[PDB]
Amino acid sequence: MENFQKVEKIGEYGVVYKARNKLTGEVVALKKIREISLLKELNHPNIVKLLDVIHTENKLYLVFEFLHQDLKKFMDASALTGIPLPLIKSYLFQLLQGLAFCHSHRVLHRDLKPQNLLINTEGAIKLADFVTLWYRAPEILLGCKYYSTAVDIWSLGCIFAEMVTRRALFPGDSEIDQLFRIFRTLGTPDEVVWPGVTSMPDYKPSFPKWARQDFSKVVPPLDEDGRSLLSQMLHYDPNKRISAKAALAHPFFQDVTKPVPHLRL
Ligand SMILES: CC(C)(C)c1cnc(CSc2cnc(NC(=O)C3CCNCC3)s2)o1
Repeated sequence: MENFQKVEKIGEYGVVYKARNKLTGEVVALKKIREISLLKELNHPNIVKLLDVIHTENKLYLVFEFLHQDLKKFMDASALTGIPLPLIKSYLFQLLQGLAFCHSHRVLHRDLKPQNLLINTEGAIKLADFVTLWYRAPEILLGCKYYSTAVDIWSLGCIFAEMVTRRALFPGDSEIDQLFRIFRTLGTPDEVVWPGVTSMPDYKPSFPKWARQDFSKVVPPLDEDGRSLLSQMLHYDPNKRISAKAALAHPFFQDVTKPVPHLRL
């Protein structure tokens, strides 16, 4: 720990500081807390690099490359005009690349949210930090303990909708409020759309029965290609929900580019 000069707390199972490495001179993010040593080899341009793992005097320190901004603050700074569609598309495409990589190594994020998506001046966006319920998949809320990579696609679909509309898609303040906000928009799931749903641990026959709404009302002014991709990322059935690899081939990305964002640091 003495090899690092903490400069400021930057938030957060632990606490994260911006710090300087007294040996290399590098400015890093230092998180104070075999599976971790395994994550050190999971390297990709859209995953925040874990530089070092320091296991000294019981506690564990994780040293990551430092990124200057997060998506939540960027969306808050862009709320008057909105993030330009080409930049939304670039960020979505990059996060799907990051997830396709994670998912092929049987690694799940499980808690994607704007606060843990980090951005730089070069147009890159990165997955980090592998309670806010807004981005939680319905199978998690219904008590599935052995959920899949599809939970990350759901969270990314919710984030996609929020970048487009400048409002949270499902802003619940309790597990049942979160579940009922999803049901009110997408319709109360049944055996037709989601086989096996009625046998989920926390499913109740007594849940109210709401009808589905059209996506044209849910994400205006998203074009037909975007709405089609979003609908596939928000399928109730995790086995029907689009994979990160298949989403990368969706027509919505035919004209994808890598714009540079306006970042005031
Ligand atoms: C929960 C959260 C803090 C996101 C976290 C846990 N583990 C990691 C990866 S370390 C990291 C790298 N660069 C980071 N930059 C920042 O937090 C920025 C600092 C200036 N304000 C905007 C955010 S944090 O991040």
